[PDB]
Amino acid sequence: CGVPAIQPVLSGL
Amino acid sequence: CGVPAIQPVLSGL
Amino acid sequence: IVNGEEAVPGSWPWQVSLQDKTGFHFCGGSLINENWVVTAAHCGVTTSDVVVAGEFDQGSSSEKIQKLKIAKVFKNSKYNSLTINNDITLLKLSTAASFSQTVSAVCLPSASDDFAAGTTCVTTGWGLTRYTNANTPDRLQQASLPLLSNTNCKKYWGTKIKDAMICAGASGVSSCMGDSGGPLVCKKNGAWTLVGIVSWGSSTCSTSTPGVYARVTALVNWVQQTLAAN
Amino acid sequence: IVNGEEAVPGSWPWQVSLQDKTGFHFCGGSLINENWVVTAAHCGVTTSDVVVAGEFDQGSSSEKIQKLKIAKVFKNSKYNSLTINNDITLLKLSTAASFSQTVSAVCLPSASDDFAAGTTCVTTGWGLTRYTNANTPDRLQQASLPLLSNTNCKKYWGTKIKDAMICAGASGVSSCMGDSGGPLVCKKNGAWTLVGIVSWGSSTCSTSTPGVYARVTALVNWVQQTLAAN
Ligand SMILES: [Cl-]
Repeated sequence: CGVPAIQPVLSGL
Repeated sequence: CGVPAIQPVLSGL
Repeated sequence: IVNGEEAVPGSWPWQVSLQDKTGFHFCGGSLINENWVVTAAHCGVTTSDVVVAGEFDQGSSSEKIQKLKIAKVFKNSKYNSLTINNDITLLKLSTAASFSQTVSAVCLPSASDDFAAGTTCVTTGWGLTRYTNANTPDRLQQASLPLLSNTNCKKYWGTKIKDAMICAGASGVSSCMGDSGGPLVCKKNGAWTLVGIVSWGSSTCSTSTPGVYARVTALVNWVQQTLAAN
Repeated sequence: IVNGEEAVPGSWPWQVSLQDKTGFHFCGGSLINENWVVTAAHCGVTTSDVVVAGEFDQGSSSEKIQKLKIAKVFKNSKYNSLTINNDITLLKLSTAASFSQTVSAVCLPSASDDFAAGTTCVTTGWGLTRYTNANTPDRLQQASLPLLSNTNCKKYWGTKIKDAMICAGASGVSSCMGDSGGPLVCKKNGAWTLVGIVSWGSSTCSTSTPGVYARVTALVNWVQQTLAAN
């Protein structure tokens, strides 16, 4: 659960 | 329907 | 209702209160006959909720009231929770209300009834009287307010206004949270008849912005079909 | 989401879209396993709505999405549409989703987990990007935002804040109309965990006012109990 195969890229940490 | 036995009293009408 | 006034007790005899089983009021409704109540689909009513008729002061336990159980909930299948269009639900009671002086029905309009813009109608309920208030008021509130045309209402709300909606207010008064489901009534041929179902508006319940109601003429044929098949 | 940014496609694999039978998106949701989705009770989901998993761009012709039917709706029985407390619904799917690199589950917290005020968390969805906008964005959005303590939250919302709620935002972004039901996730031990469910806020979606979310730790036992029994 909760660990994407395609990594999220966010501006805020 | 729609009459009421107790008449309403309104300021705004 | 914000800036409304107390009603004369028992003078809006179709106004009902929808409560959970501890007496917590969360929406209004209107009796359309002894077995059926019309309310808003966004209230989320279930068959564990109760309909209370004949009430005026919800802080009093000495009034003669009728607490009616719900046998079945009929939510309109076109309701949409995002646009809030087609906001109407019908409740069939398992026990019929007993009509009396303080309990009786509102008239439904016919689908071709016209209600002109500027007409002064009335809305009632136990909704908040201020958006920052913690509790709904104990005694039944009422306000007079004018109908707006959908074109003028679009000046305040844009494309959120749909055909099955009608606006009223922006006249120093406003429906607010907990008024939903209750009536927007106008006189038609001498009798108060249901024109709108309190539906949505600004979350500050601003009195210079119109309230939006479900337009009962656009929905009465669904109502009548549901009543006829059930 | 107001003032958010487009997400990387497939990077929030548990994010689902709830749509009516015509493909109109009205709420979000999260997959918690192959057969079950968690969303907001106020979304008003029925068994005619559909769950869409694996979508990124709702205006895209071609995307490999799974349109799943809902077999059963489980609304929390303590939900209350006036206070908007306990705003959580579980959907049991009639057909299991197929997990892949773009479709998988979010973790649920334990009832004792604790997420500190100040932690930077994330919320996603296809809700309005501006409250005056006519339509929801075609592409999934995301924003990172801080959690707040209930005590600080109450500075803005008063006694409206209940123990089954948690607030976040007021920092230049905001959840908005159409985001409801979607996830508020925070990182715990390397995995994104579901700490909130997009629930309510100001009808202007103001970015200087905190959004309010159903607090998943206060409701996880009810979720577990429902999954075990069904
Ligand atoms: Cl409901």
